[PDB]
Amino acid sequence: YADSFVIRGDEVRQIAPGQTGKIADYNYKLPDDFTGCVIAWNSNNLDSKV
Amino acid sequence: SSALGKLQDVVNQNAQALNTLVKQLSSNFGAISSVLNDILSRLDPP
Amino acid sequence: FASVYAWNRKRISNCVADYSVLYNSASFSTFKCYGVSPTKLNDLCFTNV
Repeated sequence: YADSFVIRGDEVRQIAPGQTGKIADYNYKLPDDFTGCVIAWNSNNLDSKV
Repeated sequence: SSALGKLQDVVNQNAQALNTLVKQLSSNFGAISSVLNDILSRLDPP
Repeated sequence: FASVYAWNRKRISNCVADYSVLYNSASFSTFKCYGVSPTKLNDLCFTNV
């Protein structure tokens, strides 16, 4: 399965098994025996607009 | 009426072992406490 | 606030502490709990904070 979304820059540390915070609490929660991989890259020029 | 040490000895050895078994329910073995209601109250499941 | 080499020390005492207003305030850049995970603070009692 591939899940996709957009978050802040310093919220990428809550996408991991066993974390807390406004993102992992109630936006997107990863089980505690996760198996896959997590990939993330900056996208300032595409998603941020004056 | 005024010698049964073999029997006494047996009856005793068993009590000394059963007490040592229960007295081990209060050691940490390298944990924060000896109570499961204390590790299930100040720690998250992971 | 207080310097780093002479920190302060307030001894919170008998009261009704609501660590939820802290935990969810989202204004904190770092909120780590060590002896006890944060959500179970509003369900325990100690002697002195």
